[PDB]
Amino acid sequence: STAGKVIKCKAAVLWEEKKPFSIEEVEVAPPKAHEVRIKMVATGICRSDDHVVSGTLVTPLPVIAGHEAAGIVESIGEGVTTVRPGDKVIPLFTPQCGKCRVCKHPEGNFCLKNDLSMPRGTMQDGTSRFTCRGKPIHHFLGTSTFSQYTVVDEISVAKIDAASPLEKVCLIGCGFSTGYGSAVKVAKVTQGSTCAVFGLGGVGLSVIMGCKAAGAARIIGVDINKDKFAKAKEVGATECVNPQDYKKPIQEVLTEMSNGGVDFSFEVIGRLDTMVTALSCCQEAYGVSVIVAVTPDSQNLSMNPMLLLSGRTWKGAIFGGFKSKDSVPKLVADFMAKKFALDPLITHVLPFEKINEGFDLLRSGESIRTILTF
Ligand SMILES: [Zn+2]
Ligand SMILES: [Zn+2]
Repeated sequence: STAGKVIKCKAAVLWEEKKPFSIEEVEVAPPKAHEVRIKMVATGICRSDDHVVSGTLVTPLPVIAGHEAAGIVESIGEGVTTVRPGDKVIPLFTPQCGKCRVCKHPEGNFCLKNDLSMPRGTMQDGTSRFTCRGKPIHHFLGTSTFSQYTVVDEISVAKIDAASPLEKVCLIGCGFSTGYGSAVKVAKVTQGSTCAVFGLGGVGLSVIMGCKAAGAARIIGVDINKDKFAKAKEVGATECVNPQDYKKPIQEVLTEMSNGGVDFSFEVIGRLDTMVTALSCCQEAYGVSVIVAVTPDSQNLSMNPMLLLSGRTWKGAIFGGFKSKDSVPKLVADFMAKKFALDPLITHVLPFEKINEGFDLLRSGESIRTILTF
């Protein structure tokens, strides 16, 4: 009925930088070999999407953004073997080709087939399945979830539980998985340990949740906005510290509080200064500090390697260090198994068409996470 031919639908198009999203009638081309066409059900608004808008994250324009979502597969191309029409699916902004050195390496997940490093803004074959008035529209990280229908390469989609709430499990496409994974997979937080999370936004809450899952005894939440503390404690935070309430430097406060430094610290804001703070505040001989996010508009941090010589470990990851296709389904499984909540993160729900409004909520910071329903 719809398989095999072009689909006319609405999508959120960004024609230029620092411009609101324009709701356009686009033509989504059918999936070629090893491609999957998805009917979007719910997509989240992540800060990285806003980074496209502000030109911070350089990627080809015009483009259809979005990378945190879920939906239903309407059809598949010839060769697609991992998903079938009707399957609930979550697109992967970080691929899992399962062939490159990385996918084969037990510690890597940043698949070399990604479009993050050197953005092309296309499907794997270098072309686009998007057109708006005959004009071509770029893809975003091989996902482009800001559309009623999108087309992704097979390596960029994972089949999930056929009974999962897409309005909720979409956070596994990025937000939740990133924070949670940073604690559980990346940092590998241990029981009885003390953790310090910098930034209590959606991702910070996910990290906290990861620490709580890992059995941390103390989860010190750090943020200058007191309004984020209740949600924090609610998700696991044992304590909350607002740096503006202190005269002494924050690492000094965190060091003393942890009687010598924390076990694991995570920076989730993307701030160069707090990145060094987080690192310092963890015990000098065996602390681990995790970089969960870094703003695209590159700027170097200034740090003394002496902080590392004593024994500290500094490391970051993308998508919580999870191998996308293998992890996503399991994470949805663990959600369906009540192993963690997603609702504490979902703070606003808007119809897809009010996307701009959702971004206004983001920029104002009065939002933890907005979900656009189609
Ligand atoms: Zn994201
Ligand atoms: Zn790969």
